[PDB]
Amino acid sequence: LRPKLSEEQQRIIAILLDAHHKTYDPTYSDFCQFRPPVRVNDGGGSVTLELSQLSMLPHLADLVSYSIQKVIGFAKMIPGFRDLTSEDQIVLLKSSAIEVIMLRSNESFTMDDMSWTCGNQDYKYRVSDVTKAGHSLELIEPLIKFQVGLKKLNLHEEEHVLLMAICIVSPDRPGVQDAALIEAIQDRLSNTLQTYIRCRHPPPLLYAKMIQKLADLRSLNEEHSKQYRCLSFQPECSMKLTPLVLEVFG
Ligand SMILES: C=C1/C(=C\C=C2/CCC[C@]3(C)[C@@H]([C@H](C)CCCC(C)(C)O)CC[C@@H]23)C[C@@H](O)[C@@H](OCCCO)[C@@H]1O
Repeated sequence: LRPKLSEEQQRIIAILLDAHHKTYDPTYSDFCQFRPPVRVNDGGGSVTLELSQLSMLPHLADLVSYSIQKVIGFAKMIPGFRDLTSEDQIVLLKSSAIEVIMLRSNESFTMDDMSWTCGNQDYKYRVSDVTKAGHSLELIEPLIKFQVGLKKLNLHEEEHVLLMAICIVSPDRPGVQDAALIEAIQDRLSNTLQTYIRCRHPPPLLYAKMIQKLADLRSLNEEHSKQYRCLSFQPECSMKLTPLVLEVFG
């Protein structure tokens, strides 16, 4: 059966597309405002050297902090999110921020050279730039794999914005109080996505592939948390981060 999208489901999709267009600048025009990227000579991928310099960390921490602000704005526009308590809104935002950043970065990700290309060569991020921010291959290589797997799903922007909304409104996040209300909001979004795929997505399992990405994101989130903890032990690291980043990942 291929039921048509209800008027409500159509409205949810319109709101989410509008929220994404207002919070995701595909020209990356604010990037000149971040602390500049610095690429030290590290052809050897030396952990000692990367931690000593953390040359890409101020730029990527500013990029991520800016992105977290955009994700907060997006989340606030998800139909039903404002019905949650302020406490549950913050729990969901803090636990999903890194996953939504990984999802939304797929728009700048390119399979041409396996990089996140945000305009000119200065704002092109490769595996080597992430190692220069203090992260290791145990996070970066599965993250690149995830990006390619997501790129190959060829999501319609409707499916992309619904996936990010479903990711944020997850009832199984530690510390959530009203799990039943969060689950009702998520089911409303999941049914919208399932209905959209069934009547708008041409041929040639897409919903199950999208739900598998959400599970992959949990593993990536856990690895990022372990790595962030290591990064945080580096003396003077806090100055290379931002107050928002420190709070979200602390
Ligand atoms: C962020 C965005 C972009 C890329 C994301 C990347 C590439 C560099 C390395 C990142 C930032 C990974 C790092 C492992 C995270 C490390 C973080 C610390 C704190 C250092 O532990 C996770 C996501 C990866 C660019 C652009 O798509 C932004 O979208 C355009 C902007 C519209 O708002 C988006 O949001």
